[PDB]
Amino acid sequence: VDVIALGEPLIQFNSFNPGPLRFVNYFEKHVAGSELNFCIAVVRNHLSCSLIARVGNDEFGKNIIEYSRAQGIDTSHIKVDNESFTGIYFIQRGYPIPMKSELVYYRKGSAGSRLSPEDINENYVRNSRLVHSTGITLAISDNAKEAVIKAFELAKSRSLDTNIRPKLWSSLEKAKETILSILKKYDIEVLITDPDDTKILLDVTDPDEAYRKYKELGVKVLLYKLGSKGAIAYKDNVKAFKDAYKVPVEDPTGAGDAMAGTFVSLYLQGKDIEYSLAHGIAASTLVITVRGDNELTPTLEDAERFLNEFK
Amino acid sequence: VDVIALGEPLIQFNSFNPGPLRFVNYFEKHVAGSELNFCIAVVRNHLSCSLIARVGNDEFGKNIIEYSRAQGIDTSHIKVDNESFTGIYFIQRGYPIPMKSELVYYRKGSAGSRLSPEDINENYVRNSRLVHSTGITLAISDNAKEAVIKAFELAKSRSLDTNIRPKLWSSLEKAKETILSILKKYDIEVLITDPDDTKILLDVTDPDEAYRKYKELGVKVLLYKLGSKGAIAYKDNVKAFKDAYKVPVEDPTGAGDAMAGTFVSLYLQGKDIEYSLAHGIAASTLVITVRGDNELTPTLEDAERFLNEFK
Amino acid sequence: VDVIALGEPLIQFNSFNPGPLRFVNYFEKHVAGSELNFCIAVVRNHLSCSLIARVGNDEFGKNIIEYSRAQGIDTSHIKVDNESFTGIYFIQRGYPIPMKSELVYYRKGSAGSRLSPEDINENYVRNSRLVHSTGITLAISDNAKEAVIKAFELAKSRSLDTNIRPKLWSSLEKAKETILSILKKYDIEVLITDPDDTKILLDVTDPDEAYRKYKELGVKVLLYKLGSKGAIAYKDNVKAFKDAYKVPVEDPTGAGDAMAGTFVSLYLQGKDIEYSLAHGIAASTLVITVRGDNELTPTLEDAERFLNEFK
Amino acid sequence: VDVIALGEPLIQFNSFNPGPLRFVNYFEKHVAGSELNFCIAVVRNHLSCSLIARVGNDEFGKNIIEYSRAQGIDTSHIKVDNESFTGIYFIQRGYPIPMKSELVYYRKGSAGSRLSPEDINENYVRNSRLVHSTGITLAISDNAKEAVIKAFELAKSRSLDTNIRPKLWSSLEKAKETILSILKKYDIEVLITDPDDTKILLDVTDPDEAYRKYKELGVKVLLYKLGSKGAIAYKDNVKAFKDAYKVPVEDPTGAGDAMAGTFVSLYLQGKDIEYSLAHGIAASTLVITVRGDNELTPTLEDAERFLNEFK
Amino acid sequence: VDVIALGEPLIQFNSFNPGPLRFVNYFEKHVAGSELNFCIAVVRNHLSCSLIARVGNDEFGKNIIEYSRAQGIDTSHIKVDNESFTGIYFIQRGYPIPMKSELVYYRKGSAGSRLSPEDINENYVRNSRLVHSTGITLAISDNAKEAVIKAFELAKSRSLDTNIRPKLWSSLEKAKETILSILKKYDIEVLITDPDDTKILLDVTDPDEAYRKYKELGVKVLLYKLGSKGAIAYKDNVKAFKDAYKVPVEDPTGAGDAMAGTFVSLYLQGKDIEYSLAHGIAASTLVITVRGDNELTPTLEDAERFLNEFK
Amino acid sequence: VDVIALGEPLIQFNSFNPGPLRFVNYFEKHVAGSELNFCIAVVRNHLSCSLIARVGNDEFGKNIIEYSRAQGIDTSHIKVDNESFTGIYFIQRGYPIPMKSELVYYRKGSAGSRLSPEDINENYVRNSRLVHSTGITLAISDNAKEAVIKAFELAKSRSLDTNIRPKLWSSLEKAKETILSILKKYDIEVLITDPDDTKILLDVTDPDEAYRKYKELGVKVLLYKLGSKGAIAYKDNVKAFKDAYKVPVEDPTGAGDAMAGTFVSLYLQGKDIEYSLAHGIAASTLVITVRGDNELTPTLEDAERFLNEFK
Repeated sequence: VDVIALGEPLIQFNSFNPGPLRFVNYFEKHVAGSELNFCIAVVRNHLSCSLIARVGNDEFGKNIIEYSRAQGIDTSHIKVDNESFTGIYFIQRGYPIPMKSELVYYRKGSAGSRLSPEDINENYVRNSRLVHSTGITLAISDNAKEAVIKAFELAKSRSLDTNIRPKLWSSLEKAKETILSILKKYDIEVLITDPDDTKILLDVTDPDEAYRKYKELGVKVLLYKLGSKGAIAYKDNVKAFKDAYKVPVEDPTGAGDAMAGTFVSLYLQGKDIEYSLAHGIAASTLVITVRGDNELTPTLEDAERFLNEFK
Repeated sequence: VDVIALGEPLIQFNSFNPGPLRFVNYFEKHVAGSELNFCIAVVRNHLSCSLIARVGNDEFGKNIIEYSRAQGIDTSHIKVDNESFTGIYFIQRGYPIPMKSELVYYRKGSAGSRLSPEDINENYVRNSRLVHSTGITLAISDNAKEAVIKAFELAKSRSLDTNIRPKLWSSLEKAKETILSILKKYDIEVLITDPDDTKILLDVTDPDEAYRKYKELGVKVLLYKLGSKGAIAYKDNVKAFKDAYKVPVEDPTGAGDAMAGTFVSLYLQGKDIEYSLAHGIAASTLVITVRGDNELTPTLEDAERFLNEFK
Repeated sequence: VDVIALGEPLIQFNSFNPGPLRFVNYFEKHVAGSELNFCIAVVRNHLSCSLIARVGNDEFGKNIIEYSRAQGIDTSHIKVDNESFTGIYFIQRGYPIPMKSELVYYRKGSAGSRLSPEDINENYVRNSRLVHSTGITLAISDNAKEAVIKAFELAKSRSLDTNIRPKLWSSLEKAKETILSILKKYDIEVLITDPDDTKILLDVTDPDEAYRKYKELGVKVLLYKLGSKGAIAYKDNVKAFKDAYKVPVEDPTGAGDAMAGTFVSLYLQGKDIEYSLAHGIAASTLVITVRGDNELTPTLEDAERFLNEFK
Repeated sequence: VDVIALGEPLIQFNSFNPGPLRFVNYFEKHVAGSELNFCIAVVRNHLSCSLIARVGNDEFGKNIIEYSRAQGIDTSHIKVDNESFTGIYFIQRGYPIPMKSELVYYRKGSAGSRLSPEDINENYVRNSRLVHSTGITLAISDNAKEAVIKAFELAKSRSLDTNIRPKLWSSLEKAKETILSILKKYDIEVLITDPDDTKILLDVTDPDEAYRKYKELGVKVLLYKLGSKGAIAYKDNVKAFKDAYKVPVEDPTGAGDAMAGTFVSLYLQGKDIEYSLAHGIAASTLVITVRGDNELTPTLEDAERFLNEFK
Repeated sequence: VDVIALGEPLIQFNSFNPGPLRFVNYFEKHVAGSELNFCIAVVRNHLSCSLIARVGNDEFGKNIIEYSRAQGIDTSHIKVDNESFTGIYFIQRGYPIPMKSELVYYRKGSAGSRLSPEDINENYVRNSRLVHSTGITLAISDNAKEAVIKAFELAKSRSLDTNIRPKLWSSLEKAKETILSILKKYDIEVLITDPDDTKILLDVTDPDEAYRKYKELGVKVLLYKLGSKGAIAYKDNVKAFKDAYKVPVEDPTGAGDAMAGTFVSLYLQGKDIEYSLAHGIAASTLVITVRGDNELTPTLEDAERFLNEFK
Repeated sequence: VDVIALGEPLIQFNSFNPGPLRFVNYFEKHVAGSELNFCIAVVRNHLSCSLIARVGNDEFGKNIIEYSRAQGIDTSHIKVDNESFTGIYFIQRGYPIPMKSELVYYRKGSAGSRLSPEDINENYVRNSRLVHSTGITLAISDNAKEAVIKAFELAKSRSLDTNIRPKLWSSLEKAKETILSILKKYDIEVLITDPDDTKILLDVTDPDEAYRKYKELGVKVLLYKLGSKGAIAYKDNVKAFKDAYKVPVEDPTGAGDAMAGTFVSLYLQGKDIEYSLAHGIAASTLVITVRGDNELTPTLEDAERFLNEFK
């Protein structure tokens, strides 16, 4: 496989309409989770991609496997764990901030949080081009963190999305120490991050200065996500910026994962960072127009149509 | 009780999609009515609020009372009237004017229209901090109008939303004479109005001139709603303006009630007009994004988050 | 025209699910009204049919005329009345009695209740083969009852469905008096009734005895509805019985009208009572399987298929 | 308050259609939980009823409080616990057994499982007529079990539903020991149970013999639920049996709680066990016709209509 | 009749949400077809309009005739053809280009494609004021194209919408040849077109130059659609421009037909090009806010309201 | 592979509610087609199953392949054909025959109809345990028929479901001659049929006599479907019968495919005809309770639970 990702796939329940969850009567089910969304983007851009994860021995774990198979993700290393349940979350949409979403997790002690070094096979990982994980996987348990540290030991090249979700950590100081340890121990081929995470990790906001400090930490390429203001990619002395597009927002959840998987998979195929960035932006624009996170992540050719035709 | 509101609560039937009602196949039920929406906003800002009203002895009247109880409204004075039915209305959305709604009422001779001076106990009304009603209550019947005049005599302080709904009156001249008469008779702590109503009452639309005239009529605080152009509040020699926010409109119905009840309730607890105004606009912004009038009216704390975070 | 029916067409709102209306959140709209449902069955059996009625100058009245025109009913005598509104009703399904429907009307002083003798043209009525109405039209106002009396005086032949809805009458004695009076003044070529109505009109429930007593009042054909125990038709001392079919009941409202319009239009065309009865039973069976009253009313050829194939 | 119940209220998510959850795209939200359903039945039969429970400081906990308030349950002793989350469950309907349901819980370490003796106020409990709880509350944590043991120490009279849900216990032997300890320590005024539980607790099936053995344990009245075969009530030398009714089943979850709360609240008002049983059966018939557990639980008067009119 | 249109009416299936069709689970049905949409606008502006077409002897063909009859279109020349089926299409919305729709047709060899010169009666056509068709009808088969040629030879006056749908033609050259040929043979009183079609037909996109070239081909009035930049109408060296309104786009399909039918029916009635253009813009604005093509097409009086009140 | 099936997979559009399609507004999409449904049942009983088929190069063809992959079907021989489209059909439910469905096809000249002998590789087919097809595949085109005859020559063993769909054939005589010719040419391990087909093929309906005749034709096991009267299986001198279960019917479409694929797959793995039959009926019972054909086809273990528990 070209790309191996480590994480916890989840079931997402989205309210049918905006508003506090206590007034929501209906919920639509989607398959999501940060690294799963990312894998969908990698496979849409025509690389093979394997998710290493656990699911519970239950309907929702089967849902995750079948969905992933349907979408062309290698599912051989999604292990069923009879010892716990498949994690899920709910999205509260547009309240109290319109066009934004808030996640309510039911995932503590889930089968996905039991991901562990035992699941990481030396030979398997060495025969891939790139290993990806995120700060979510580093947060969910000590053994998921140690799975990432092992997989990153064995990898030929690594990507990391900082993705700090404060609800998943005991403190921001714990998040910071955990993530910086990773950056200090390993070279990172593509780091994906944003102003909020970078303020916690480096205490800087300016993207030019963020790249200078991340580069010191061993990062080669930085994808710096600015949301409604676009995104910036850095590599060596190239800086590429691409503005966001205006579209009606249904749910922005997972937009960042679509952008990151698209960017990384194109970068891996030898596309330059300007092309990979513009495609990451096309992908993150399409997925926000619907409740689900990854159904609208474009293939390479569809993102090229979007880029040539939409304004 | 902090606030007493007098009015006719109603069941609202909202079209599932925009267009002329003859093409609408599905309707979503909401509990609404202008003073009910107002009371929901009062209790969201942490004041006690009692609605004095009648409902029919039917499922829709039980719906109104249970929903109000759920939301922390004091329902001790919503009385069940066996002689008549609970009034309802339908909303036609987006036709012939996009992003606007038209109401089709089935409330002639309803239970709520039977609200009368006998429902207004002198000691109960004296033991409240403020009494609120609207031009809709002044229109629904002569006895409901007299209930309002009686409650206003008895109140420590008063608020009035002029809310002229031409379909509820025999003529605009009648509307004008009825509301002007109430304004001349009483000091009004907070008057809520808009250009359309003020053109009828005062033959002016310029906000500064409307304030000048309402002030001589004994209005202390004026809230002047300009819809997509925002809103203005005046008190003494101070004027606050906040513009509207751009959000996708599902249904604006009840948005002025969310603004009024939020403004009045915060003003009553000592907040300045700028704060009460900005929270008013936040409340009105949230509710227009969904079908239904009051589910998304924010608490004081949620409206602060909205004002701090939404751009 | 072959058949003229006099009545008040209405908009019906159905819940999706059983239960008390205060817990129902969504309603589905259907065009209905007992005589409108009857006319749909007449035209499905290939006779021309004109409904004499009023509707309001409002979207629901336009919905009724457009819907009737869609289904082949002559709408040239459905009058728009700008002085009042189109009546409507809600159905509460399965509570507190499973598989039974209860109607909640908003029709008082409606446009339809203003049907009057002025709306009945002597020449137009004398040119039809048969005039039909029901005890609902007799109940809605004194002027509607007078419209029926006038149309029956002019008619070549008549049909009447007793359809006593106690909620529509000041007393059962009033319903009894009014319906008996029509039976004493006119020959009735087809009377449609049931044990509940007949117990009121005659103090009889036994079908054979009901025929004898109605035949003594000048009724030629009796159609006697036994719901889940089938129906029986009588003409000239000959009885025809057809058993009901077992299907899941979604909503029985209007199933009698489908049966009546089907039976009468076939009878008028020269079909025997056995054939017309079996077709009426087919029509009632299909209608009760869905929430609408008349969309599933079969054409003559589809009812023959039902009878030849369904068991 | 007449009745105090101890338990964990929950949010229920029901699939819109039958089938394995991995193929379900939509879920409808209801407020449920065994003792909450029971309280709804008590309040419908006109006794006051207090639920002692915890909910999390989250949208779903608020939902539970507001719903309960709407329905007339005393909510003063539903405590918000900021330390954990409100439990929820999903219902898989009609697969692999048609017309049956299976529950998938997300409730471990929930705020409801933290119910504890500290929540049980000596004075409060002594001033009620009856304390109810179930084998579910005894299973969810050691401290919820000790809350029940304390509340049962202080009670004037007690009801217990055995309700053994094997998924909630480490073994059936643990369930048996826990429940029998309760029966051995305390007199039980009404025990509610069924063949499955009684086989675990007493190793008997025959209901006549079940009553003989339960009576030895201090039980006064036994309600013995037989599902599709009806139910039996025993008191002293009275045995009452009432057959089930045939209705279309949408979801039987909570039917047993409707029957138990109805039975117990009527028994408390001095109705004999034949009347209380027939009403329990009417209540359990209505709730199975819809997805939710308690919206259709009848009041006393509605259950009397059902009993006199339905067959 | 005032207006005769020749075309193929169709059933449209819309997804609820953006995205590729393979992830859409629910489709909403609408009756549509470019000339049917045009006829609805003609009748909304109070002229009589007859659609000459074929449909299949199937439920979808009956849906088309009943729907057309509901809306006031003369359906006497919508022929049922038992040799083939009613054509349909699906719309894929917002993917890969947000706010754009793509049609997926199932119409090959349909009943509608068998429209032929035999269906065109000399006397009937000579009795109308104007005949309309589009480049879609020219594309569907050689016999449909010959039907248009015959109707145009007989017509008192003509309207044509170029509406080039490349998927319906063997080549763009074929579309160009066929449409130019019609323009060379006949005077056209109203040509409706846009920059994409005009670039093909004339190698011009500039509106003023388009008018000059079309005027040289015998076109009297040019209506030139610029989508989000408005529309322009030309007659006798006079230009009228009307800017578009900003509304959320649900589905633009058929918005051109609403504009064209509205513009042409007003023009025919003696309205000037400025008034007819502003009304056409009102009609297109309303249609694009919903999934259907023609339900929101306004009457003349509602379009005047839109123009006087909407900003 | 254990089983190879030859056929045309299709997209099914199921009406959201019963009735004539002209009144249906919403359609739910399912992936179906008789041999696809069959293959789902094979892989649910733990045998590998490959479908040989063509789909179009369109969204609906990608839908079919992804869904099949999700469900564990080997999709290596579902080939994408750019020359044509993926066939679809609509289901009209409950009209004119309650609890039955009618299919309206849009599949003439589809990609799937282009299945041909060139798709059938001799070595691939020889390396499977059994080949299955149906009378539908024999009907869709001459080349698809020849694909089946070629695959059957090559197979180690064969199964055939006669499945005569009169709408897919030029005459019943053609159906008869085509299927009889296949039966005379080949031994058939399992023939699945029913009275309607057997009356056409053999001019008998008596199950024992049908077995006698099919046995001389070289059929080893006969599965004879009697619908609501259950089903019979025969092998040698043994006959098993299982009656149907009473469940609410949503859509019976595909129920015979669930039965056939379940029976064949269990029979192939050594289960006796009683076991294969009872599991067949369980599968068919589950699927008729929902719209959609194959989602509720049980695994071997779930069907055992059904047989052990459902009464």
